[PDB]
Amino acid sequence: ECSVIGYNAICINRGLHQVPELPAHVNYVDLSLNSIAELNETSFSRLQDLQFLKVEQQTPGLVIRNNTFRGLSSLIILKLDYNQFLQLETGAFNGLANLEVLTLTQCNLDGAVLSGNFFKPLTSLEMLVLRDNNIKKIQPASFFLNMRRFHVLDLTFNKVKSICEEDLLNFQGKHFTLLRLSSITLQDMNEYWLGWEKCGNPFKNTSITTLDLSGNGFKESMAKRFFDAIAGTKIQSLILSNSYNMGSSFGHTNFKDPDNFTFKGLEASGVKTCDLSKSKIFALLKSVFSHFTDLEQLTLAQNEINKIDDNAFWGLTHLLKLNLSQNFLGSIDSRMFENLDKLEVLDLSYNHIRALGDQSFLGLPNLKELALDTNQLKSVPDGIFDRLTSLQKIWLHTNPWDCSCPRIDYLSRWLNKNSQKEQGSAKCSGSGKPVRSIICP
Amino acid sequence: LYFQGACPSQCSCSGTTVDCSGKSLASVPGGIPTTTQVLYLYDNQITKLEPGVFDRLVNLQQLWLEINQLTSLPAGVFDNLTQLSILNMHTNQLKSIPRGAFDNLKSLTHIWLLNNPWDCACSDILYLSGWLGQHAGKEQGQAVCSGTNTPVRAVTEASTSPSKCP
Ligand SMILES: *[C@@H]1O[C@H](CO)[C@@H](O)[C@H](O)[C@H]1NC(C)=O
Ligand SMILES: *[C@@H]1O[C@H](CO)[C@@H](O)[C@H](O)[C@H]1NC(C)=O
Repeated sequence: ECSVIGYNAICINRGLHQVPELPAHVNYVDLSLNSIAELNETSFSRLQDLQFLKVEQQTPGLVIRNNTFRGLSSLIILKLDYNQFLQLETGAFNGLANLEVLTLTQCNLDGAVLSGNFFKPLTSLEMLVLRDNNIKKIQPASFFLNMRRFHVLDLTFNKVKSICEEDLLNFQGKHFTLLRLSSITLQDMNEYWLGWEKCGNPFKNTSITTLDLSGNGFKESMAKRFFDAIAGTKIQSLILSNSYNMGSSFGHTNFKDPDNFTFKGLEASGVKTCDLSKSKIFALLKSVFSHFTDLEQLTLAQNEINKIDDNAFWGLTHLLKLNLSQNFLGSIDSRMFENLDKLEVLDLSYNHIRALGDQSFLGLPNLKELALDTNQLKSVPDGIFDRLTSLQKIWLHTNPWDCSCPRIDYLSRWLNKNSQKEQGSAKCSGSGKPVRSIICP
Repeated sequence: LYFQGACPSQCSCSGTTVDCSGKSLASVPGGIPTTTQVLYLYDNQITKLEPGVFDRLVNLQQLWLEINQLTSLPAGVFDNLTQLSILNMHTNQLKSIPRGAFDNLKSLTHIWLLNNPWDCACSDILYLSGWLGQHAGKEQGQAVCSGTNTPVRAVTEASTSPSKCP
């Protein structure tokens, strides 16, 4: 009943109660959405070698017996997600010394799956996905020290109380390429918690390429204490999107906006990209990003930013890309974008901008891409764009442009001479003709 | 989310080719199938390679690493790629190549090294310059010394010094 096409055997939702007899040369097998109640050593007796095995979402209670995978010396990826009340015997993964990827998402597993000996045989393991289980504390046993190629751990949607130095002791010395700790709440780590000093640095002697901490609230006081706690950790990309508690927002809230102290612990982290999108930041305070001295990309998209104080971008001598889309900016002036001499891409789309100051883009001699579409601009000052000599792409459409003469004379003439750069074409309100085509008498 | 079949979700796979190019990647994806013969990793933001990243990819015939931000290479990173014929590393941030890095690449026929800031004042350059002198026909374009334009192939031991190695 399985569909066999070359080396792939697709057995999704076939009402199977055991591994069927199939040709012995296949290297990809998908057994998802069946009613297999137990896998044992006889389950994969004939399907040797094998590189990719999927058994997701069986009927509740799948049991994986000792030595189930012994002999599968070619197996690289083993996916077992969405098996409710998954029962693993302690030798369930015996023989998988070459496995690199294991996914055990939504299996009602708890912290003992990391502290017990379940994963001790997986000496070549590189990527472990444990999303959406019941792991309340992250306490890897010591054998993780010898998993020399372990570099990806995903614990998203586990109700983790807190992460501390002693918890992660057996991750020390490691370089993670991706450590995804998204939407785990960290409920205990509030400003009043007595455990902060004992907590130490959870990421001690550990470097991380992409640190994903999205969806965790991250009240300003918490971000400050957390990054102070992990001070010195080398992080290339920091993801803090969906921090619903970070900004103080439009309108009376109880939370504070970040300031020049919030991210101080990351001064020596070498962060290259930072994602703070989909939060509730209302004002950019002075030197709030002054500790990101290596940062190359910064997105603040989809916040509630209404105000940008002076020197908000202080210290960003290397910043190349700034995304400010979907906020509530009211007017742009020359002061707002100081300290961004090297900026090349600026996204100001989907805002509420009604005015551009005379010298708004003065300090951006290297600017290549400027998006200003979907705002409320009716006119621009003469010469506002004449010094952007490196400019390659500009968005000005979906604005209620006032195309009266001679007010529109500069913009209409400028857009025509530079017609190859305009993205989406800016249109006059009312007549709808391209601004680039208007020639004032 | 992580895998579309056996292909890493960030990449596109066809036959034995795995295309991870132009996907704003900061690191090499995990779970690349061991049958991969062609691996595209060009035009990303990869700043380092972890030791052994390619150790399992014994079938690789082409490795495209150009247009990244690599600042050094780990020792032994190519040692298991004995079928490798194409190795493209132009437009990166490399200052030297670790001693013996290409020793095992007996099937190599095309190598790109240009547009890197090779640090020829520093004696670490000497493995590469000697290697280029013995395998001149393989290079596409000309790797050149930073700040002097002098091809790497022409480096003499007299011109180098251990003390000029920051
Ligand atoms: C499986 O292997 C472990 C190894 O310690 C052993 O203790 C256990 O009795 C075996 N059988 C079952 C059913 O767990
Ligand atoms: C800015 O962010 C929005 C929201 O994710 C995205 O659609 C857009 O492509 C981004 N633009 C740039 C230039 O980063």
